[PDB]
Amino acid sequence: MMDVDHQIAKLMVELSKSQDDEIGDGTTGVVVLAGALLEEAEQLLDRGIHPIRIADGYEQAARVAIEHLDKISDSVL
Amino acid sequence: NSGMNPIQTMTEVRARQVKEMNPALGIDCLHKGTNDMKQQHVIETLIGKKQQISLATQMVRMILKIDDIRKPGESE
Amino acid sequence: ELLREAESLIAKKIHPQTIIAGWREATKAAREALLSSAVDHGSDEVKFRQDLMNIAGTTLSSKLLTHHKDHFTKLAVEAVLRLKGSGNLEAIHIIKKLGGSLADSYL
Amino acid sequence: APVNIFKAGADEERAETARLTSFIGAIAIGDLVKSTLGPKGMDKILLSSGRDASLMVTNDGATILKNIGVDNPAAKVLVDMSRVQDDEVGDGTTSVTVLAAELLREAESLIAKKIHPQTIIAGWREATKAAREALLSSAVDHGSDEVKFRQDLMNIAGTTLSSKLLTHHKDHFTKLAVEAVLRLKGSGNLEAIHIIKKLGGSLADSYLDEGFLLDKKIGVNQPKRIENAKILIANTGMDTDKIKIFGSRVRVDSTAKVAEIEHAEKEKMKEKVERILKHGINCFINRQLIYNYPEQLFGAAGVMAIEHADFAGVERLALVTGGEIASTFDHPELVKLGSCKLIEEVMIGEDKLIHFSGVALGEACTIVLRGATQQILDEAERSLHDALCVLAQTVKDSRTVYGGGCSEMLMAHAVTQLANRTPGKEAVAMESYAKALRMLPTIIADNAGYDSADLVAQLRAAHSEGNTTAGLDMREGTIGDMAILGITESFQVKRQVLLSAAEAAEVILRVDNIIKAAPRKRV
Amino acid sequence: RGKGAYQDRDKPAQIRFSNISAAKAVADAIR
Amino acid sequence: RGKGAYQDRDKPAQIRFSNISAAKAVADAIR
Amino acid sequence: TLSGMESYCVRAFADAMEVIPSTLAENAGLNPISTVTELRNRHAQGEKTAGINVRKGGISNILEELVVQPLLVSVSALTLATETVRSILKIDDVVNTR
Ligand SMILES: Nc1ncnc2c1ncn2[C@@H]1O[C@H](COP(=O)(O)OP(=O)(O)O)[C@@H](O)[C@H]1O
Ligand SMILES: Nc1ncnc2c1ncn2[C@@H]1O[C@H](COP(=O)(O)OP(=O)(O)O)[C@@H](O)[C@H]1O
Ligand SMILES: [Mg+2]
Ligand SMILES: [Mg+2]
Repeated sequence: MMDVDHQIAKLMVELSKSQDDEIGDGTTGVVVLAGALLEEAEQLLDRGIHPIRIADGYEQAARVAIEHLDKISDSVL
Repeated sequence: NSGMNPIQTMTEVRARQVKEMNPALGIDCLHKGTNDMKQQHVIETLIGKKQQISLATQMVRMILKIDDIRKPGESE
Repeated sequence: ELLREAESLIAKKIHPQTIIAGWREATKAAREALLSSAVDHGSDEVKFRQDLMNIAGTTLSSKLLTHHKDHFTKLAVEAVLRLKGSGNLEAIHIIKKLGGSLADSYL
Repeated sequence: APVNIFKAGADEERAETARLTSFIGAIAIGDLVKSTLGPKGMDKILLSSGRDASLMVTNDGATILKNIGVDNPAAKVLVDMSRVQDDEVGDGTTSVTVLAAELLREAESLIAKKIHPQTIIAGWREATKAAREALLSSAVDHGSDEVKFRQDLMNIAGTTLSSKLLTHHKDHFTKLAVEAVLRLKGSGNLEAIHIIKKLGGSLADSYLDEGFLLDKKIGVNQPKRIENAKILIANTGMDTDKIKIFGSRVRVDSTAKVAEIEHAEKEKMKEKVERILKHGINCFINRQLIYNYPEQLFGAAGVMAIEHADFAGVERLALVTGGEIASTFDHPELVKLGSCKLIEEVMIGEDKLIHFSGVALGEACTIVLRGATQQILDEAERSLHDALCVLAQTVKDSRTVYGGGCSEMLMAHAVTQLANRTPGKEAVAMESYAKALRMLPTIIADNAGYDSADLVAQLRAAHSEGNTTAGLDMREGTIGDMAILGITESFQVKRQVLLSAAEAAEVILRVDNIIKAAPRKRV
Repeated sequence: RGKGAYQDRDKPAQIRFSNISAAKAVADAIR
Repeated sequence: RGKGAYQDRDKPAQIRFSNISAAKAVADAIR
Repeated sequence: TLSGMESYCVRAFADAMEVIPSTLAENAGLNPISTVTELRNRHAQGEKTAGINVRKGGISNILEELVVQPLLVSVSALTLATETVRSILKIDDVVNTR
């Protein structure tokens, strides 16, 4: 329900919509996390690191976060 | 948002997950006594947090792999 | 007046979620004050009709019908008393006609 | 007057928007400089729209209000109130602005209580009289035993500079402010302490000069340093005199007589310099400009010549050397000369300044402020000016009170003790006067980030049973004794905060009609 | 004693005179 | 216990990020 | 060796000192990720006169390349910049003067 005419921030709108369409609980936390990954990449951008090299480093880092999250998980419904 | 300090609270919870095996250790607003999320019954879905890390990484990859903006000026 | 007192808690540096959690316990205690002080009326219907005129006398006192409580209270109590059932609030058709004073109105 | 309005372009309001615009415009002034009060308050940066904006950061409340240009009519009373506070005592301009705004904020709470506004004026006059006796009975005097008075003066400068940009420089700037007024040894003229701002270096590199610094360096072919010299200053014309006869021409018959007149003009200019060197001097300071013909005469005799220092530059040299102005040279036995040791030139920030090292009877100082930017030097000059003006009046009035919230709780206790001995018509207005006095330690406590709801409650419980020296400790965030920590302020500074805010809140509360006229060239 | 003081600093004391002066113009128009 | 809570609902937390972002543009201009 | 909130700011002070070798390595066409990392490895061993060699295109001895900087240049660049940034976090309120 915003009038943001910015094509980068429009992708944050579709990110919160895609979390609502698939799961529907973490639409707020998926925007703070995406803004946190881009804020930490700002200091890495000034050090001469390539932006695709940061993007290739995030895929190898997010793969560890998926496998570690599946350690303790149980329900008896 | 709970009124605490971000350094004084995140350093204590993260240090307790290394000295022992990593528990369900988070925070809360009224804090409910201890910081154990298993005792406070703060339960979230696995596929909810799995898609939070997966979708935010792919959206960052599409806004890091861009080096040109071709927007127009005025409307007419 | 709740938000005017909440504006006074701006300069006191009170967290706004503390005011929400403080008012939820305050509203829960305020429900018990009205529930324990409520006066019921079952049988002995000669005191319930006197109680109904006190309800219409309090509502019409804050309106334009100030010095008409000797007439408009009987026009409001006996209108619902002639329903003898559900409060449909459409069988009481109010017809407004010019001419005459408010004391000339009748049921 | 709104109904059937008989005005051209002027508007007005009576008792509905009159007190509404007066309470909005005065609280927003006090809430503006609310964040600059206390030893942990932040500062403001003032900027214009353009056309030589000349940004000037200030923490003092008088310099903020004198440059904003408020359009509200009732807000200009609080702007003019802080201007007098800077001109009289030089401190408490921020404290008198928040206190005058908290009185009208408590008076806005008496709008819905249907209290008559003349009852609040009569209730605050009795509250101000009870608050004068609280500061007068708690004032600490200092007569003899001067080793305790010099320690008391460092607590005054340490309290004033703690609320400014000089936070972690109290080990140096307190000695630069106490010893500057201590070298005056007389009246607080507040102009013998010439502050020179030079870029380059940190604030710790600043110092108090033992002598005196000047500009307009010594001639062309004149000596730069003379040991054990006799300084004679002047305020007379050297060349192109045109001496005091308007309507006098040189009407001659031939051009050979013009060469005799212009040689006679240079002989009288030479004879004037010959009357100066009969005193036996080595340095010469003229307020006016010195041209080339007397400059060659001082250079041939080995005499310095400082030309066109300042109009107030010869006044500071007369107080630092012990001489006189001496604008007429016809009696060498009635002209007192100055005294010095070294007139060497020093270089501060790639600029050669004339250093009058080793002067006798030096009742003048020179503070060499060095900062990182020009914005720091403009702030440190006003921060030192807010510290030297209090010490110039502390030596005239040695009465001091315990600051840091301790003086405000003593004033609020005397009002609350007499609010219970009054009938209920004026007792509600006296309780609002005591609540506004407790807001001044509440703004200081909340600016640091402490629990202001509990620290002022601990101050009110302490002052209710003894503890006349208990105040707010901003170092650790607790309640401590103000006589031990050494946080004191002057009596005349704290009296002018109480008295001027009570008089300014009396004017705005008595306004029931704001009739503004039609402005010019505003369409 | 004065037995109280009721300060009334509000709007409608002036609007009440506006309804009076407007109704006087109607009665003087058809006078 | 939490031992207090300091609610800071005021302006200059956002203006402090404006002075940082303006000074970063000057350092990247003459980098 | 410090603790509390002071230990997180000296690390922020030390990480801001690595910008000038990151600036010098990026302007020289070298990789600034591995240049500043190799410079911290040489100074940890004891090489106090190590730096960026723009002639060889790497890390070598500075005094061999005759690159001499005075002490007053680098001390006043650290003293005046720290005193400036200690005031910008203290001076923060936008007041537009009319
Ligand atoms: N009792 C609690 N204690 C601690 N944290 C909680 C508690 N309840 C909720 N939270 C946190 O609040 C967050 C709320 O996220 P939310 O905004 O609902 O995400 P989304 O926008 O995707 O629905 C969750 O990530 C959760 O970790
Ligand atoms: N060391 C300290 N301990 C406690 N309070 C202090 C200390 N230093 C200054 N203060 C308080 O900070 C306030 C600063 O007021 P200030 O803005 O200087 O007023 P003004 O603008 O009129 O000079 C003073 O009222 C004083 O009580
Ligand atoms: Mg009603
Ligand atoms: Mg002060």
